[PDB]
Amino acid sequence: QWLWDIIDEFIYQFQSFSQYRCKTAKKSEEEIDFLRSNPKIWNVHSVLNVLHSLVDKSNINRQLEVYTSGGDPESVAGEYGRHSLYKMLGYFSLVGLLRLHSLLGDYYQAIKVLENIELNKKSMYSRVPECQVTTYYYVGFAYLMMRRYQDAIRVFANILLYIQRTKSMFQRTTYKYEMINKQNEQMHALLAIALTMYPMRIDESIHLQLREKYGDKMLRMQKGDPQVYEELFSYSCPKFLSPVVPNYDNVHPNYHKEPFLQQLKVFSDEVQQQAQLSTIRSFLKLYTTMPVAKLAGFLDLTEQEFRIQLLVFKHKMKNLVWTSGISALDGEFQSASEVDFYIDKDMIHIADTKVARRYGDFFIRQIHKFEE
Amino acid sequence: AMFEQMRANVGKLLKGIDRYNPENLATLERYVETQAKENAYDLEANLAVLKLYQFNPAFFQTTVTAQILLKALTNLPHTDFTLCKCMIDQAHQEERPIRQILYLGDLLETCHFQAFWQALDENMDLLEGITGFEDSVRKFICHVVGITYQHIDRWLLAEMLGDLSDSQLKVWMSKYGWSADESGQIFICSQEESIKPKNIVEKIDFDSVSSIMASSQ
Amino acid sequence: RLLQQVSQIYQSIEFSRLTSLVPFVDAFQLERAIVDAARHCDLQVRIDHTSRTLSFGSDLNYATREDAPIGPHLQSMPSEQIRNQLTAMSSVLAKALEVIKPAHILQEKEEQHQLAVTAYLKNSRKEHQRILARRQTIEERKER
Amino acid sequence: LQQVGGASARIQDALSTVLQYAEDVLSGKVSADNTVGRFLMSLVNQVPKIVPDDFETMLNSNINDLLMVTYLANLTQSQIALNEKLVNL
Repeated sequence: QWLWDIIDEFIYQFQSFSQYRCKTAKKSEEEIDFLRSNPKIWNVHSVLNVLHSLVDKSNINRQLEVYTSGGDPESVAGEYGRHSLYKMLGYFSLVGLLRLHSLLGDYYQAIKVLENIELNKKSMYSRVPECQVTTYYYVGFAYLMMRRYQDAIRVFANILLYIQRTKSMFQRTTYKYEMINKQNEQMHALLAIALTMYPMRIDESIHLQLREKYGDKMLRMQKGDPQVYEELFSYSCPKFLSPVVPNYDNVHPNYHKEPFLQQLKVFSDEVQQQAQLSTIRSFLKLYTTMPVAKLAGFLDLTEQEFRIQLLVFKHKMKNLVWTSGISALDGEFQSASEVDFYIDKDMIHIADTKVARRYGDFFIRQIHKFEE
Repeated sequence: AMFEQMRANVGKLLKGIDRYNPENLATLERYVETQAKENAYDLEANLAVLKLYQFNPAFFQTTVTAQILLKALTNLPHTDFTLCKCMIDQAHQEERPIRQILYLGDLLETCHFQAFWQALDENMDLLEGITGFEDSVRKFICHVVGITYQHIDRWLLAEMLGDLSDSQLKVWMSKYGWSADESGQIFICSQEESIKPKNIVEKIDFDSVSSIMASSQ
Repeated sequence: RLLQQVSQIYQSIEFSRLTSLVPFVDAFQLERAIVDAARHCDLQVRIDHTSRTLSFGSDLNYATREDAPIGPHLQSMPSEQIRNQLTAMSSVLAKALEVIKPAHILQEKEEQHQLAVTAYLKNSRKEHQRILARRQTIEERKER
Repeated sequence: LQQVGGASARIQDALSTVLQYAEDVLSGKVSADNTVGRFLMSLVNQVPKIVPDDFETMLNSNINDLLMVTYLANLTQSQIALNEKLVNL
C-alpha cells in the first residue's frame, strides 16, 4: 500500500481529460483563465500526459496483479485515450507528436506494433526533445524484432545525435536521459553483438573501452557458448516491458507471474533464434574465392560428416542474408566486399564546436548583462 | 467475390474505437474461416484476434489459433512472423498439434525440407483446409533460392524442393525468372550485382559542406 | 643535377641503367646521395627494389616546397602540374581573348571608354570646388 | 569566396568568347583559322590527364585535411574562449 492515493489524486484529473478535452473543451474559456492567473508553473500540459504515463505504469503492475481482465488503469489509459487525443479540431500546442507516442506507446505495452510508416507520415508540427529519444528507441526495438537490420543501423544512429546543451532548470527530461541513453547504445552494441560485425556505427560514435565490455560478450558468440542467447536476452530483460513496482506480493498462488508468462517465456525462445544467424556468420570471410574442390574442402574443414554435408551446409549458410552464386564447371564462389567508410565526423565535429562556441557565447552574453 | 464485402467489415469497422470490444471476434474468427477458404488477407486484424487472447484469456479458441500461425507461415519470408509467433502466450503452447506447428516455423528459416515435405505428419486436414499452402510456401522458397545460386542442377533442385518431377519443374520455373541452361544449371542473375561495393570512393559533395562554408567563408 | 633533369622526363628507370650512367662512384655512395636530395630539396625520386626500378613523379599527394632549385627546366612532374592547373585555364583563355578579336565586346569597350572620358568633363570643377570647401573644413576641424 | 566565385565568372565570360567563335569557326569562319587553331589545341593539351580514381585520393583527403583544420582551430578557439570564461571571473 501507500500508493493508492498516488493513482487516485492524478487519475481524478485523468478522468477529466477524456471528459473535458474530447467532449466540451473546444470553446471552454473559464478553465483557461484559471490557468493563466492563479498558478506558477506554465508547462502542466506536458506534465499532465507524461507524468500520467509514469503513474499508470506504477498502477498497471498494481492493477494487473490484482485484476487480470479489464483492469481499471488499463481502462483509463487504453480504452479512453486514443480517439480522444488526436481527432478534434486543432489543439495548437506542443502535443502533436507527444500524443501519438502515447498512442503508439499504449500500442507498445502489448507487443502489437505494426504501424511505423503510417505515423511517420502524419505530422505537421515540430518535435520535442523528450519525443525524439522515445520514438527511435520505440520503433528501433520494433525493428529489432521486425528484423529491418540493415535499416537498424539507421534508426539507432538517429537517436545518438548527443548534443544536449543542458536544460535543467527543474527536471525537464523527466528522469529519463541517462537511463535511456544507456539503453539505446546498448541495443546498438547488441546489434553489433547480434549482426556481427556490420556496425561500424558505434565505432565512430563512442570510445573503445566501453566497446570492449561488449567485446568480451561478442567473442563468446562465434563458435561455442550457450550463454550468448542468455546474455542477449537478460540484458534486454528490463527493456521488454520495464515493470516498475508491485504493491502486493503474495506467492501462494502468485497471480503476478501469469502476466510474466505472457511476455517473458515466449520472448526468450526467439533470443535463441537471434544468435543462430551469428552461427551462420560464424565464418567471417577469410577464404572467399574457391574451386569446387574447396567448397567440398570447406565442407570437411567446417565440420565432420562432410558428405552429404550440403543438407546441413545449406542449414549453415541460409538464414537471411548470404549472397554468392556457385559454379559447377570451374567451381568459382563469389566475394562480397567488407569495405571501409571514411571520416565524416570531421565535418560534424566542426558543427559540434560551432554550435558550442556560439552557445557558450549565447548563454554567457546574457550573464554579462545579468550581473554587470 | 466474397473478399471485397468482408474487407469492408474489417476495413471500416475495425480501424477505430471498437477494438476493445470483443464483439468484433464474431466476424473475425469468421475471418479466420475466410482465409482458410478463399486465401484472404488481413494481418493486423488476424493479429487482432490474438490481441483479445492475452488481454482476455477467457476467450481462447483452439481451432482458430492454430491455423492463423500456419497461414502466417504463408506470410513468410515476410518478417511479421516473429511478432505473431510470440503473440500467443506460453500457456496455450502445451497442447497438440500446436507444439508440432510452432516447431514447423523453426525448420523453414534454417531451410529443413526433408521434415517439411517427406517426413510431414499429414494426419491433420487443416493443411489442405487452407487453400494453396504448397503454392504459397514454395513462393517463399523460390524467393530465397534466387539470392543463393547462380548454377544448380535440376536433380538437386527438385530434391530440396520436395520431390516433384520435371513435368511441373519447368512450369514453376517459367513463373519466377528461371531459365534452364542445360545439364543442369539455372539462370537467376548476373555476377556483378552482389559484390556490392559500399566503396572507398564515397565522397564529400559541394552542397554537403557548404552549410559550414558560408559562415567561416 | 642529373636527378633534377632525369626526373622531369622519365617516370620509370631501372637502377641498373643508372649505375652504368655515372662511372665515378660505386652503388652505395650513389644511393645515399640520391635520397637526401629527395627528402630535402624537392625532388621526386622513389626507389623500388623488387624490379630494381626507380620512379620519378607518380605520387599525386605531394605539396611542393619553396626552396628548390629551378635550374635547367622542362615540363615538370604532374604533382607540379595537377596543382596550378586552374591557372592554365585562367592564363591562356585571356590570351585567347585576343586571337579571336571579337567584334561585339569591342563596342562595349569603346562606349565604356567614351562615357568614362566624358564623365570627367561633365563632373569636372565639382569635386575641386568641394575639396576647396573640404580644405576650409580642415582649418575649422583642426582648430576644433 | 565571392571572389572565388567571381573567378568562375571571370572564366564564364572568357569561356563565352572562344565558344561563340567556335560555332563560327566550325561552320564558315575559317580564313584565319590556324592562329586560333594553334592556340585552342594547346590549351586543351597543356592540362594533363588522370583517370578520376587518382584524383579523389588527392582531392577528398585534402578535403579531409582542410575540414580537419576547421574543427581544430575551433577546437582551439572554443578552449581559448572557455579559458576566457574562466579567467574573466
